[PDB]
Amino acid sequence: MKINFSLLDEPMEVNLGTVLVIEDVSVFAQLVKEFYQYDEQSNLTIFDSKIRSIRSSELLLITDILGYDINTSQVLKLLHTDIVSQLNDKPEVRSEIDSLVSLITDIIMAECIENELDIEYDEITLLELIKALGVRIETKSCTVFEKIFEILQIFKYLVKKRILVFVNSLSYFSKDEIYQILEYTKLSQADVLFLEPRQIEGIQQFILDKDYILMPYN
Amino acid sequence: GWRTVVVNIHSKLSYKNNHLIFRNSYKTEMIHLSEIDILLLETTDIVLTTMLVKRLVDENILVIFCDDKRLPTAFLTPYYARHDSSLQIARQIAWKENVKCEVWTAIIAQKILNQSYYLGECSFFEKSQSIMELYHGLERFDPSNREGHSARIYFNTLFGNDFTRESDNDINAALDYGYTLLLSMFAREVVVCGCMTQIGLKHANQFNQFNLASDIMEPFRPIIDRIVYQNRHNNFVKIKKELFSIFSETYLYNGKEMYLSNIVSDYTKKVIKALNQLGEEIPEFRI
Amino acid sequence: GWRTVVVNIHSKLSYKNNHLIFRNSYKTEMIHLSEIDILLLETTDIVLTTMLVKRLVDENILVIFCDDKRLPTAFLTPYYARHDSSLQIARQIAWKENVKCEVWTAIIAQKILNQSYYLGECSFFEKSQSIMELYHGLERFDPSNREGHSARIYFNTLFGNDFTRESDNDINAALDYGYTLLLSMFAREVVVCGCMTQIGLKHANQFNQFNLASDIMEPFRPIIDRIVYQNRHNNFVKIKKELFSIFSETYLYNGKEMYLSNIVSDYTKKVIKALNQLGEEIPEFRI
Amino acid sequence: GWRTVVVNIHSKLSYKNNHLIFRNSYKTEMIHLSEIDILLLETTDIVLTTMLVKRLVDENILVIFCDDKRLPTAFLTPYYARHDSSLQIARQIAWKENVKCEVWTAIIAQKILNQSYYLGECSFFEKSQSIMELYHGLERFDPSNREGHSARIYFNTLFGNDFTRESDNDINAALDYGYTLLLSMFAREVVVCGCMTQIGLKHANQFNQFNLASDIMEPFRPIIDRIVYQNRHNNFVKIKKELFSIFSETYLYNGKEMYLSNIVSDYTKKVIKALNQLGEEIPEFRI
Amino acid sequence: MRMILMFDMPTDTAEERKAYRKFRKFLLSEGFIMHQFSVYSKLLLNHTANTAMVGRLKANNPKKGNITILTVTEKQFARMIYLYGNTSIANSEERLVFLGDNY
Amino acid sequence: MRMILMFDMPTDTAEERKAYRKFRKFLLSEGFIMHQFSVYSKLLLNHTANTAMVGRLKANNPKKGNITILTVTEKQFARMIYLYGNTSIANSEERLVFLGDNY
Amino acid sequence: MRMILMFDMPTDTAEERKAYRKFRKFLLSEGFIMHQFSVYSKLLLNHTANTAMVGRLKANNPKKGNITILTVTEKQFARMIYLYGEERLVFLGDNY
Repeated sequence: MKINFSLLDEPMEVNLGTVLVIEDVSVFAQLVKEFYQYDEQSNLTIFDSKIRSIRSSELLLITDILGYDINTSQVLKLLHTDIVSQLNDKPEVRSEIDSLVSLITDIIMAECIENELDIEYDEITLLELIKALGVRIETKSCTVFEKIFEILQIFKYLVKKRILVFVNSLSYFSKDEIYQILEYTKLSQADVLFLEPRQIEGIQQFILDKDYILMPYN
Repeated sequence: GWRTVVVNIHSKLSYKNNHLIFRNSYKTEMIHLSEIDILLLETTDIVLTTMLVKRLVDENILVIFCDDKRLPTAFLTPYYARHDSSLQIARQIAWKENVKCEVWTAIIAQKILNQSYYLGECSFFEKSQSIMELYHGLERFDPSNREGHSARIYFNTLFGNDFTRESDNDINAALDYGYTLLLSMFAREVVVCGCMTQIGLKHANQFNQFNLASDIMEPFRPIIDRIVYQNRHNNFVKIKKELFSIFSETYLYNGKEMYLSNIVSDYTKKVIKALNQLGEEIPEFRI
Repeated sequence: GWRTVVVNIHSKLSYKNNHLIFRNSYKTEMIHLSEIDILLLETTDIVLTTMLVKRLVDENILVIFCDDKRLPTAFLTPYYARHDSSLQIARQIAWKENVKCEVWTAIIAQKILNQSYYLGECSFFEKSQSIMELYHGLERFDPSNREGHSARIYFNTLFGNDFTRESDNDINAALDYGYTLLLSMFAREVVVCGCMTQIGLKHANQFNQFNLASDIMEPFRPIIDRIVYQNRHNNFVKIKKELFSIFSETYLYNGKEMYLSNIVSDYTKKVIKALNQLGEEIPEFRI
Repeated sequence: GWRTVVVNIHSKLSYKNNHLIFRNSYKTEMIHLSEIDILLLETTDIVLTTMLVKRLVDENILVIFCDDKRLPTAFLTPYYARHDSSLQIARQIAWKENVKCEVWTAIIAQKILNQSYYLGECSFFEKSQSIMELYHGLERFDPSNREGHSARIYFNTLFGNDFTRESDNDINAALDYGYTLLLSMFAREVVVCGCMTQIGLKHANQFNQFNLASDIMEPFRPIIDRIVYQNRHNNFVKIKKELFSIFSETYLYNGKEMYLSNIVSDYTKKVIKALNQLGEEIPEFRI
Repeated sequence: MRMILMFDMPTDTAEERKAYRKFRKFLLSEGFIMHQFSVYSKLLLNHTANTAMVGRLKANNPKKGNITILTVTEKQFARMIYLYGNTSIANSEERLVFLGDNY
Repeated sequence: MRMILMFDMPTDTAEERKAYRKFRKFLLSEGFIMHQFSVYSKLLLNHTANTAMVGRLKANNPKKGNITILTVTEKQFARMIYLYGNTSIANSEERLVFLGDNY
Repeated sequence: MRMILMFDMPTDTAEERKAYRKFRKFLLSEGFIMHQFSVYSKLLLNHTANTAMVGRLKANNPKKGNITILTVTEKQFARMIYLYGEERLVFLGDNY
């Protein structure tokens, strides 16, 4: 994947982990504004290997790592649908689940018939059992280093998002933690792009000078 | 590394921040990569990631896969920076015939001694005294065949004179089942040692592929015949249920009371180290 | 199996009803195991189950695990492919240095002859005549090192005098890649034969697990050298794809035109049979 | 076969791949032969092939051919249903008049008892008296003709004193229709047994091909009399449809609840076995 | 080998409808019979004729056209049920079957 | 038993489209997966579940709706080829198979 | 009556761990709260409920499981104090 703006001479490719440093505060703030306004503004563009423009729905932009909720309505919907598909791939297990649900429905139905008030029921479904169990991704994160790892896991799980972008998220992690994040990104194959106001020493990064010239580093 | 990580339960494995993440339904455990030495997977329900496999290739740790029978099937072979076990197999190819005959004779002596001692616990003095006489009469190269002669006395004492190993019965199938479980455990220990199980201690018969582990598991064999003697009236399913409790039951090692897995592990390690060092000490196990 | 399945994409693999199940968010596809020969995982984001690994070991399918760079990292080696392995180990230990040096010398003669045939097809009379002179000058124990000289003159004539095998260029990278793939297939064939892969037929001092499979894979190197010579101007990715096209292409064996996997299997079978029978017939492969 | 296929429409029938092929201009449908028990052609515009007739003879499927009035005209009788027929002919010629008169007397007693049970269930009382007392009064050779008197009192009590069996009314027409269908099924069962259908168990002077099948079908007449009594007000077409619903309905045999075809087959089997074994057990069918 | 073939394609445009008629006529000319809308089948003699038929179907497929090909035995073909909101009789286990007046 | 199900019905009216959406949602809720337009399949555990599923499908069929049910083995299901005017890979005999970049 | 309950058992085997989880879930379902590992308490209304609870605990005790039961007053139950954590050489740093 490649990103292109009017400041660059040629579009630079983003593969696996990528660190982009902008030495101009105006170009950095205007670039983040172009990231949040990407749907509104046509200046900033992104061309994949197919050389096709992507909608903002396919771009995942995350600034605050701790403030980003892992559990969402769409994420829980895709997770519950995934578990329902996994249970549907095995006929015998789903048959046993239908038998147990039939037994529980028979017991609760008998208790309802024992009551003096009329009771009407419909049925119990596997999706209602998963939602009743509260299946969700683990919400336990001790540090931002683990939270960003969970963000990379959910990002690699989401097929619709073709790119994940972090804005000034590298200032929290130590150099060694940055090395572990880059190695985990290379192992996960996902495309991650970082935007930093200042350069980081010891790691390979693309430095954008105030002259607008882009140069590789390490 | 030092600790040997073995997974007997359903679980998933991941690699994050130089940390192996093992996730099971009960709890999640994170283990440092430098602490792990050998990795073994007991069951077929374990899930692993190719990234963790690559990290294991960089860490040189040996990956062992097993089938539903728990017998080790395949192992991970890296193209570079190979593990030291592959260098240790050459010593197994260099094992001398004198050391193999000494360890084999010691193993047969331990098994026969355990059979006679078990017959003494069953309060048959004549049969246990005969098996003990055959134990004191055992010699190298086995010209007397006192092991095959002690067999018929042991089985005839246990299950009666009418019973035999050749006949088809739930008792013989139970004995083959217990020998299959013990062969799986000892074979897993030999696979952990890295030595090829196709090379046996017995020089006569190479037919079996498990010959090394089958020869190492002989001193622990009578412990199965005891439970098979107590439960002999029960159906083969009940005999399998009783034989399945041997993993939970604890036995007395010479040093201390231990589980069967640790005892078989220490015995196998002493056997391999003794074979490579040419008979420093022979591990002895008594019921 | 006839089919080489390469997975470069993140997905989950399961085993259902004797069928390999490829599950992804975009699509799911099922491929039968009997049609699958080799399984290649080119990325670290692929997930697999130990049950599918056990079914692959029972199906005798080579599983290759690559790195993030896509270069192969580690391949799965089954402990027991067939019961004839334990019986073949005694024959491998009983092999003679005359049979090993003879078969290895004939194999090196076939490799140098294949290089002279490649230079002859490339219309170099002096280079193929010199390599043919080294082929006629090859002797036991290799005192003149005519094989290494044939390789140095081969690569130096093909890629230029400034080229060398110790260079880090993508040419040597693709050469080591093709040698790693062919070494993986030949090593899997040696695992099918059951003989020890660590024991070489040339130098008993050199200890490597890939030595034997390399000695068996020596005559087939020029096939990789041809595509490497044609695609040398292309990028390493296209060169890797053209290297993957070798499995689809067919080559002419002395008997008839066959696939590369069948030629390697039958060639390794004739090599093992010739080693056990002490040089009854030597299989010859020509371009 | 379990299925009664009735074709009232013009069409062509062929036999393809062990499948009955129904071909018409509007639609085409294929029905397997193993599921098909009885084939009924209710019109004269149906076309069939002699190959399908041969496949129906090999499948032992009863084929009935009706007239333009839809009343059954002629049914197909196979020459050899099974090899046991030629051996059963000698037994039928060796039968005794005591066994024939005994089995026929017991069958007539079962029919009169079923009529008394029908009147008892219909709550027709003193009619069930005359039927019951006639049943207790039935004797060998039938000198009192209590069977014909039981039939006359049965129909005269059910349909009224002015009713008679010799009338041309649609009641007697439906009675003869049901007797023709049940006589066709029972005759087909006698063809399956192999014994001669023309030889009766009651009167040796009366010569008819349907005599034996009528003697076997005597106890089941009241089942037709019930639906004929209920639908007597309905038109002859609806009465014929309700008569066709008897094949779908199930009846309770002494052993368990079974279909009419299975009860007729097992009943005829027990009757033939009782005739060959000289009255070992007499099957009894009750409503 | 019993070849079951489903055919779908956007019919909105006139060119698409003409292509659909042409493809259907091509299917009828090749021996395929239409059981219902988009539903067709043909009996192939062997695997070679099946492969050649697959290549021909790929060559004659219209733009935007989609064709599903499945291989089925005669026993599965006789077990085929068609329900028109009225279900096929072959799937029914009913004892009595009337081709005629159902009364 | 592998249950292949085709679904067609006139979509012109709004009520017909609503009925089509309802029937499709009912098929998804019952465990059926849509391979393509009008094409669906579900794995039934045994013959009893297959019969009950047939009755349920007959009960839930919309007005004018038409559904084709066929019984297929796993070997025939893996042999299913789907050609979009792009063909299914399982029918292809190609030696090398790339899930990834085709280069 | 305030019931203080201690629970211990060998956890080594998998069956023993499963039995421990089952017994703990049974204690939570009966109204007992875990102040710490092996440490639990529950407020019993009277002596009858205490006796019935003793019988139920004896019935639900896992194999090799050991339970210690002590009666404490409600005011003494509130008096429960939970503490959660002389060297010559004190080392702040690497412990060598």
